Amino acid sequence: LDPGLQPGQFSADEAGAQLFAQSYQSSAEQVLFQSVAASWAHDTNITAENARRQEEAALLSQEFAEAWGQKAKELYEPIWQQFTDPQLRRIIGAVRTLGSANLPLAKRQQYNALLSQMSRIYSTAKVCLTATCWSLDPDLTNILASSRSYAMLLFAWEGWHNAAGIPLKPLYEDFTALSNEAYKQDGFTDTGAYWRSWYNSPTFEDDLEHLYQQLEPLYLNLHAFVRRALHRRYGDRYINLRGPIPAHLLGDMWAQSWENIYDMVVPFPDKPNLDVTSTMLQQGWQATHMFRVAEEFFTSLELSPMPPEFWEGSMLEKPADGREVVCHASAWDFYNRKDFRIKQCTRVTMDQLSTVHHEMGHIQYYLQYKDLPVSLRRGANPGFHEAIGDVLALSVSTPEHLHKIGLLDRVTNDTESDINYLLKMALEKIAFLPFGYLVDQWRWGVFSGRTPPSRYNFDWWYLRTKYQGICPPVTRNETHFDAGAKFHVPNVTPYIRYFVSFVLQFQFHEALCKEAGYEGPLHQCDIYRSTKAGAKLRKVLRAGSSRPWQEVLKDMVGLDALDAQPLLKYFQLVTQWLQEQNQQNGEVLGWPEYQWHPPLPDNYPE
Ligand SMILES: *[C@@H]1O[C@H](CO[C@@H]2O[C@@H](C)[C@@H](O)[C@@H](O)[C@@H]2O)[C@@H](O[C@@H]2O[C@H](CO)[C@@H](O[C@@H]3O[C@H](CO)[C@@H](O)[C@H](O)[C@@H]3O)[C@H](O)[C@H]2NC(C)=O)[C@H](O)[C@H]1NC(C)=O
Ligand SMILES: CCCC[C@H](N[C@@H](CCc1ccccc1)C(=O)O)C(=O)N[C@@H](Cc1c[nH]c2ccccc12)C(=O)O
Ligand SMILES: *[C@@H]1O[C@H](CO)[C@@H](O[C@@H]2O[C@H](CO)[C@@H](O)[C@H](O)[C@H]2NC(C)=O)[C@H](O)[C@H]1NC(C)=O
Ligand SMILES: *[C@@H]1O[C@H](CO[C@@H]2O[C@@H](C)[C@@H](O)[C@@H](O)[C@@H]2O)[C@@H](O)[C@H](O)[C@H]1NC(C)=O
Ligand SMILES: [Cl-]
Ligand SMILES: [Mg+2]
Ligand SMILES: [Zn+2]
Repeated sequence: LDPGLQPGQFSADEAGAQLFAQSYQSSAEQVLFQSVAASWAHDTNITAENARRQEEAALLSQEFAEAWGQKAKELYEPIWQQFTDPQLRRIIGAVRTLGSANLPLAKRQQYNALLSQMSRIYSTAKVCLTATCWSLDPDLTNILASSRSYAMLLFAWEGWHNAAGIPLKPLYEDFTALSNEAYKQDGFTDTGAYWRSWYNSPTFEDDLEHLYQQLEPLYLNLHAFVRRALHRRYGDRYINLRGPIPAHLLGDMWAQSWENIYDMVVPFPDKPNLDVTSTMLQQGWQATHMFRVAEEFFTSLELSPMPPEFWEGSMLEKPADGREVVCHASAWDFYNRKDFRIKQCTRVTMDQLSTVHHEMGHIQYYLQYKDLPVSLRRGANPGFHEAIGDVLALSVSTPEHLHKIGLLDRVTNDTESDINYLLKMALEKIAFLPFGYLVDQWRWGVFSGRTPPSRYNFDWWYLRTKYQGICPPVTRNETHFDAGAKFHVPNVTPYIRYFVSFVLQFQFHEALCKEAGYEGPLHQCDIYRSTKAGAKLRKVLRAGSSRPWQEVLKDMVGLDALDAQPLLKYFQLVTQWLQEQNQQNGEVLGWPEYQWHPPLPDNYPE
């Protein structure tokens, strides 16, 4: 470790811990920057030489975390929990958590190599037909989204899950063992326990289950309504009106957002078309425009614009040279208080416009708390970070706002239009809830040992059927590793944050609309240009993790806990409507024929 990066000596009292944290921040910013930079060089230009540089940067970070983690223990183990400065208690608590730095050198290198190899496998996988080969983004994504051929959709779904999942399984087994070994030395029973501890709630899993119980009826009714719509297009042979939906027919590779099948379920097509993708294309929208439109919403709230370093450094389009990239959208903080970037293979679609807002929500957070101690530069909890951009997109998606930005010529305020809009939003927000919930249930079982490698896929599809009510369109077995075909698994990114975010964003929305002075239906609110709403939001963003999220939340929404009532209130109209339609259509809610799988096409795969 560079001598300038090594910890000195500090008094074993709170006054010395303050200087300890100051010296830590100075050195930590340099170690974080070089690490994030090396990750950026790889993810924007996947080469072996850049992967090698990234693994060495990870080794340096582990060396740094070991020297400062063990110094923080030696000096402050019996007294840090009693410090008067609460932000300083949080800094020390983070520094003394070594994570992968608890591993011996050899296993550190194994650990860093696995993460690198797993990331490279996921982002370089292809579905070859043998020279012609399709990538996940854009090729397979567009097939899942715009194709209505059961066989073509099946080819892409099966192709992707086989190409990405199968080679990942042996690596994911080794990573899980090393991850658990590392965090067991921090005092956690397994890695999942460490991940859950970020929410500082002894009742976390019970609170999540109680939230999902309130939301499940909404998903069940949407599920039955969409399944009926698919049955009218695909027939009785490929859709079982009392069974799960084949997982490749919902517009998305993971059946996690159903927006792409809106055209098949829109109840009142005579009303304005809320899918403005065709208009964006007709008008000539490009990537940089989508980001400028997103930025302009943020500045309308008196939040910060994107700095020059963002526009000069960001990758907002898939490179057209001979570069392999990680196309999965992401927002980057380089921890130097200057460089902030988004990496996204942006496509001109309505859903991609929301993704742009989601990612810029991260950047805005980074910009607002960049002056806090490096350890406090994160969300109050990870769900907060995932909710910022989505709250703004809830206003952007309103028919009235789409009209203002020239994407919707006719604006109507009638009940039929309300149902159209709320159904479209439900295809995106309600359909996701089961998936956002189940991913880390699977990963928690893997970390705990409940789910050994011999049951990776068995338990994955138990949960997919249990919560989402979908089924694989081809037979699967334990050679397949379908969980690994989802970006966040090989990239080791927790997922429960997204379930928290989809509930939280409606709490934020309700509070910001109240703050803005809006007194109409919650789903028609648009906080555009509300400096008051911006001031309330800014207060959350500038807090970082300096304060417990329960208190940050109460200051914002008046409640110190996640609550599903705002989401239910947002959707009340279409919730009632979907129940009426399903009753009138004699639908069966749920999938009692849980064992059913669709047959294979007669001409498959040829
Ligand atoms: C779309 O339209 C709804 C409904 O509008 C209402 O019903 C129509 C059939 C007409 O009779 C309209 O004249 C009538 O307003 C709008 O929601 C409504 O917004 C108004 C404010 O613009 C609300 O009135 C306020 O209500 C609060 C109490 O909540 C009072 O304190 C205020 O003094 C004021 O009266 C009204 O409650 C609200 N109605 C419902 C059912 O939510 C909606 O704003 C509109 N959408 C857009 C984008 O304009
Ligand atoms: C909308 C943002 C998509 C990209 C995002 N990308 C991640 C980068 C993660 C990362 C961490 C560390 C290192 C590298 C990468 C992010 O920004 O959080 C993402 O993954 N969203 C989720 C859920 C979701 C939100 N809104 C939706 C709307 C519809 C459907 C799903 C979701 C998903 O798509 O599964
Ligand atoms: C992708 O990364 C590689 C490094 O792995 C870059 O290649 C280097 O380019 C510089 C200048 O062009 C040369 O001096 C080095 O010798 C190259 N190294 C290797 C290993 O080839 C490459 O330029 C990067 N590509 C992009 C588009 O940034
Ligand atoms: C796992 O399955 C692989 C692919 O074939 C699968 O099983 C056959 C019977 C068909 O149902 C087909 O649609 C499926 O995709 C096999 O190649 C592989 O041998 C299987 N692995 C084990 C361990 O049996
Ligand atoms: Cl999380
Ligand atoms: Mg779409
Ligand atoms: Zn995010």
